[PDB]
Amino acid sequence: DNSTYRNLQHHEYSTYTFLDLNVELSKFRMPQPSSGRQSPRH
Amino acid sequence: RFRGEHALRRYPSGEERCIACKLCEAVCPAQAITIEAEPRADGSRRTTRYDIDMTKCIY
Amino acid sequence: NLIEVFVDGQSVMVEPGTTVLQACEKVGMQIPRFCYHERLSVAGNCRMCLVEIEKAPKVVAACAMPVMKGWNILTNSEKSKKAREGVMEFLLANHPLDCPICDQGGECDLQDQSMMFGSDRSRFLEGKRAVEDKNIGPLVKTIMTRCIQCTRCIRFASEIAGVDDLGTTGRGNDMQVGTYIEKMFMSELSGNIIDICPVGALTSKPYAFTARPWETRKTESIDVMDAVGS
Amino acid sequence: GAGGALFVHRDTPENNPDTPFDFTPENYKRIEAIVKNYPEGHKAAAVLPVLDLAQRQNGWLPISAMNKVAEILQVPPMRVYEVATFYTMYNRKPVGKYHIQVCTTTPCMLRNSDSILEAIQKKLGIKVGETTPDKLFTLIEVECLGACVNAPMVQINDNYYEDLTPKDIEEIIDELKAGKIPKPGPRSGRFSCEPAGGLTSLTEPPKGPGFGVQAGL
Amino acid sequence: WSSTADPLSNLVLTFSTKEDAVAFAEKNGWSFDVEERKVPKPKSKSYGANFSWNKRTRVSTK
Amino acid sequence: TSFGSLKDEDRIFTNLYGRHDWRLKGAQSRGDWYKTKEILLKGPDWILGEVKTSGLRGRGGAGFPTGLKWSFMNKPSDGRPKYLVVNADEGEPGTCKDREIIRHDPHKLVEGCLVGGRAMGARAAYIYIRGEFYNEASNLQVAIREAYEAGLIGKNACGSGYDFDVFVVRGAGAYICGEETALIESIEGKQGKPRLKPPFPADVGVFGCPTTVANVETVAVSPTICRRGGAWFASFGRERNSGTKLFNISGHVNHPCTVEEEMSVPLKELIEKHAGGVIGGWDNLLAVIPGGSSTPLIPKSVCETVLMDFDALVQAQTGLGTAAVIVMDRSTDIVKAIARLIEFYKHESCGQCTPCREGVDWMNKVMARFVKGDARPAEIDSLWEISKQIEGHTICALGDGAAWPVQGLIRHFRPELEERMQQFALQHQAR
Ligand SMILES: Cc1cc2nc3c(=O)[nH]c(=O)nc-3n(C[C@H](O)[C@H](O)[C@H](O)COP(=O)(O)O)c2cc1C
Ligand code: SF4
Ligand code: SF4
Ligand code: SF4
Ligand code: SF4
Ligand code: FES
Ligand code: FES
Ligand SMILES: [Mg+2]
Repeated sequence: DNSTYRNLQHHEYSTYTFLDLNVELSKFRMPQPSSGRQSPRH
Repeated sequence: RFRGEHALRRYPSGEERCIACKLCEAVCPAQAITIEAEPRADGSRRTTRYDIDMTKCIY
Repeated sequence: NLIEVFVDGQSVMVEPGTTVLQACEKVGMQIPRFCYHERLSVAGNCRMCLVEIEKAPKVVAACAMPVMKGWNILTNSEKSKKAREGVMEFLLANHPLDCPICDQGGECDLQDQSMMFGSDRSRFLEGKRAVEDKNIGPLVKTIMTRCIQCTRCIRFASEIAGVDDLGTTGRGNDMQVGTYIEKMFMSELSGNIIDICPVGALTSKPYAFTARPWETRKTESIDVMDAVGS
Repeated sequence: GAGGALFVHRDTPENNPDTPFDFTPENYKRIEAIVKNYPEGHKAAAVLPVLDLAQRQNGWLPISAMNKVAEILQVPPMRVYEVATFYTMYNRKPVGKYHIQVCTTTPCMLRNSDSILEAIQKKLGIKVGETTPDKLFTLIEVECLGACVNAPMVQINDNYYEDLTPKDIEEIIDELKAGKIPKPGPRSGRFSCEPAGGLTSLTEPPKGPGFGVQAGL
Repeated sequence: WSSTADPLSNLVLTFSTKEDAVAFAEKNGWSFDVEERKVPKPKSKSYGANFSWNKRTRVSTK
Repeated sequence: TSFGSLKDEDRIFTNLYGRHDWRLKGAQSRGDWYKTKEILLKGPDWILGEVKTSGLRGRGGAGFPTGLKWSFMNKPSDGRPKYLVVNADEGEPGTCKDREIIRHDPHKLVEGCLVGGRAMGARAAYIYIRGEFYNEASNLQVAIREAYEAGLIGKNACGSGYDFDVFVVRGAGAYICGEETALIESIEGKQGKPRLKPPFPADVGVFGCPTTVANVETVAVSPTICRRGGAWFASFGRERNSGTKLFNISGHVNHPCTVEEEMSVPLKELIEKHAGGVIGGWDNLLAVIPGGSSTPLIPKSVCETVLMDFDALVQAQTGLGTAAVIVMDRSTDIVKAIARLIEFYKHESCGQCTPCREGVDWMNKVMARFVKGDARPAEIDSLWEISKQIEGHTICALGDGAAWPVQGLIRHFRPELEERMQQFALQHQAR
């Protein structure tokens, strides 16, 4: 039970794994706060 | 160390050593040096006028 | 209401939010500075304005530190003098030996503040850094080996002139100021970077090599190119 | 030590504002996901993620890619250039297919990291700042990579190869050039940071939920 | 060289007060024009203003 | 009283070494995500009190009371969002503990983020992870997705009515961006140059909003302290140095590793027990860096009896730092090792301050001349003085941390520098 390395899921990640996961997570997020302007240059 | 007549020197290449920095004009006790400068055709900082009044110079 | 602070033991009544540098100015003491301009934002990166507070073990940046109630500012203390000497040592350690060929000449803040607040000798026994010269148009001449990375031109460009074409590229000792591309900084307010640059990194190109500051006589007139009457 | 890479841009036929670069539709979806991680009015916070995405798509960062990121995020191109030149994970120059990065800081230097570097240089026949003639491998030195206990180690395209010996790194390079992808991790029989001799801690099974919980909590 | 015929070309006098300068000019009989001293006005400087949440004072670079 | 011999039942970071499942099922098999709703219902003041009683100090460098920090954060709102920023830019040369925590205990990290955000009244937590830790960041994102799906974070987190978001932002290469204000500047898409204090991050942080920056280890041990006591945590360790610690023993040691131990375990015991001792035995020890590159070194004389502890190491003219123990045996070039450290700091200096920028480059050149002996004995005091000029005069603490290794080398190995200078002079004197 304490002899095998179980962190083997990471020998499959590709370049876009992190960003694809970020895309998948977008629906669970909450609305972002707004500073009232579109940009500090506005 | 003797101080006689003045001269403007050159580098071994023949280029003038003076870069028109006007330190001599500033330090001259007798106000005997007059200097005017401008960028040369190759962009060098060089003098166009360098006068010494040897009747005003205190050597 | 106004709070009370002390500069070298003398009482000053200053509004909250006033900085150490401004309080010393109020009592008449001008703290040395390179990156601080009162018309621009506060950077606090040259570390030339470090002063000692009475009980603080650490020096503070006078240009960016608001005064607290009952602070004693030791403007001529041993800690402040040594801090200024160290900062000036670093600046002159990497600066180039270009004073005779530099238009900043007798009107240079590095020279004047080195004669006033720095040491008279050099401990730097290494090689210096040489920086490639950028080109930003026909008005401003850039000799960027003399830059002290005070970022006044960046702040001025951005905030005052509304042009964000200047910045710092890279990091470390090899950090450079410029555009990163061959772009000309052309604006109706472009010579003011010549004015605010404390060193000879930015110099006037029409005025190049023509005169020295002590020679010139100053006549106070007004401008007639427009109806502002500058 | 001089870096050797200049922080000014000179227009070239392969690298100029007219160089074709634009994000794929999938990458635009990813950009849209990234941008809405930050408050409204602070869209400029996405400069690092979007620039990294552009480099991930294009292999490196041309000036056209930088200008495209600036255009998408409505941020000054000089601000994008500042970020790109500041951060060392961005490739502003074309790089090899495999970017070998040998860590040479003191914890990795105490173990024979110079042997690893020399083995790589002899195996590939390149210096420590050059690319192979077939544009397949690039070799550089880097600072601490966070695997100090697994020293010496290299990173090859965001994979850590750890506890290396010259033979191990030569085998890794051989697998890379043949076509296979070597498994990341230690090559010395370890699985992770645990001591090689044997587990000196965490030998018994972990305690269950609510083991030593407080009274009220 | 640059010539002159004006004796008072390089003459500059230093006074501690406007009243002293005016009295000197009046007793020596010259005409005079007085310019009121210009001092910079106090300014509100805030480092924290560089990082405003909703105001335009937020700087794009350091 | 003696310290050490921590028990596996009392080690906080189980699943270290990755021998168990790191997913939600495995994490919940251990104590993670247990009565988190009850903790949140207890609320901010109770969590702050528990942390203050536990006496936890900052685990990512400067050891500052985390209860006091989060109390600074606990002021009433004023119409701005509130953020917890979890620092995971583990750039310190010798430190891998944050990597292990992210890679094998991501749900512990996420639960700690939720607990700290509730304590500080924060709507969101940005986890700033360094860009080389790509696989670690991906594992973290997988754990966060599992938590969102299980309802542990997000809207009505843990069924408590508290909305809390967890984002993961990947940096690029910048040991300086590891710094708190540089971390904030990096998140905002800027260069990543430290700010001046004031304003403090609790007043103007990321996006100009109140933020608290906390280390991965600190936030990860937070929920275990809340669920357990904190009288327990204070029981582990000395009086003002309480709890457990992750030590990364590396360098000239037989079995380099990452271990968890008590806060006041003696250095010699730790090395001899968890790492197999120095390579040639304890007699072969030359020097130890006990807190990563920033902290000075100590000779074998100090290492003979010294406690791997904040105050204990400060009294030895050092610091605990990140508890990254780099061991150098007698068959090493100590001058060259310190020169490589100074070169590291030269490459990682952000260049904002004249002191750090110019002086760190200057010290790099002087050390490079020292390692070959191409110097004079009168340049040792000059180097000491310029390092003293850098320290305390810089915007951030990288300037201070670039001077302490130089000071430690000068303090404990000046005869070696002088002997090397003498040998070089003799080599040149021959011709
Ligand atoms: C991974 C990491 C890297 C750090 N790097 C630096 C650094 O380069 N320079 C510095 O002055 N402080 C550095 N620090 C310390 C931070 O300024 C700050 O103490 C820490 O991020 C949060 O404090 P705390 O966790 O002790 O509460 C680092 C901290 C962490 C966690
Ligand atoms: S201006 Fe005078 S001091 Fe300067 S270089 Fe020429 S001769 Fe020498
Ligand atoms: S900028 Fe000032 S100190 Fe530097 S070379 Fe020019 S005059 Fe001399
Ligand atoms: S060019 Fe001049 S104004 Fe700009 S950062 Fe350099 S010294 Fe300052
Ligand atoms: S001390 Fe160095 S790393 Fe820190 S802000 Fe100043 S220049 Fe940057
Ligand atoms: S004038 Fe204050 S740090 Fe520059
Ligand atoms: S010193 Fe090489 S990974 Fe840290
Ligand atoms: Mg100028």
